[PDB]
Amino acid sequence: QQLQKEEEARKVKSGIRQMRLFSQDECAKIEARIDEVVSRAEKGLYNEHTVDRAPLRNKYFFGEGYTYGAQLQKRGPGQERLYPPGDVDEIPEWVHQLVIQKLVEHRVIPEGFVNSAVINDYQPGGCIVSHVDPIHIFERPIVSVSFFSDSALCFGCKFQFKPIRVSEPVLSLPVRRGSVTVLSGYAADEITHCIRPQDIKERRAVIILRKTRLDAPRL
RNA sequence: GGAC
Ligand SMILES: O=C(O)CCC(=O)C(=O)O
Ligand SMILES: [Mn+2]
Repeated sequence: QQLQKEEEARKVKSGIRQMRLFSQDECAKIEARIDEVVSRAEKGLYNEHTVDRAPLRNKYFFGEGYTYGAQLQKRGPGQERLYPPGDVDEIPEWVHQLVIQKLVEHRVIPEGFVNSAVINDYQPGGCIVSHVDPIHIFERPIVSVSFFSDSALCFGCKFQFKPIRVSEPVLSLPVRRGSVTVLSGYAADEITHCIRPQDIKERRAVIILRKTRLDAPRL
C-alpha cells in the first residue's frame, strides 16, 4: 500500500533532527584533533578496549564503550555490554570544549547528558551494518556530528554478504560535514540505521555522543 | 572489507 510506505517513512522522519552547526574552521580544528586520536591509538597510548579496529572502520570509545557483533557470544537482542568501569579512556577535553559545549549551548541536549563519546573513522568504502543502538544500553536521543566528508545515513536497510549488498533504504538522510544528527522516537527505536559502502566515497569521521542507562549491563 |  502506498499508504503503508508513506506512514513508515513519515514515522522515521518524525524522529530526525538535522542542522548545520560547525563551520569549516571549526571542523578543521576538530578534524585535526581526530587525526591526533588516530595517532595516539597507533602509538599505543590508549587502553586496550578504547580502540576497536576493523578493515575499513575504527571505533574509538571514550567515557563508555560497548561490545557488538562478533565480540558477542550468542548474538541477540540485549546481548551488548559496557566495558568495566574505567576500562576505556576518559572523554578528551577537546571533545568537551569543542563538541559537547556547542551542543549544550545550542540546546541540542541537556548539560551532563553525555557520558560516552565514540568516534567512528571510516576509510573509503567503509560501512556499518544495519542496527538499533541497544535500548538496554543507551538513553535517547542519539547525537552525532560528521566530519571529513559528506555522506548519507540510511534506515531500514537489509544487508547481504559475499559480496556486501544492501537493499533499498526506507529513508536516505544526507549527512554533511559539520552537520548534527539527532535520532529519537521511531527513528531511534523501531527502525535500524546504517551507512552503506557506496555512501562512503572518502574518509569520513563521526563523533557520536550518548547517555548510558543507569541499569546498563557491564562485562 | 559484516552490529540485527
Ligand atoms: O556513521 C554513522 O554516523 C553511524 C554510526 C552508528 O550508527 C554507530 O556507531 O552507532
Ligand atoms: Mn548506531
